[PDB]
Amino acid sequence: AQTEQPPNQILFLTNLPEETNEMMLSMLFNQFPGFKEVRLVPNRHDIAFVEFTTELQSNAAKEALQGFKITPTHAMKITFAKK
Repeated sequence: AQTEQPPNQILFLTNLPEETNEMMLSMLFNQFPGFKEVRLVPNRHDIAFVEFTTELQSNAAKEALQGFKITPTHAMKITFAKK
């Protein structure tokens, strides 16, 4: 289940395509100069995690891609993950 926090350098993502892949989210988020990596769930794909350098750049990427259609019916939900 999703949660929220003050800004954190790791994000949890939901409402993704049932076919999302590491390459897709890397291609999307690596545009921001704070990206590090992603972790799909290669048995669901409709949720993922994304990892960044700094909490502020993570927040900027969240603001930028919340509601982003990865595909026409899969508006990327984004939430702060925890560590």
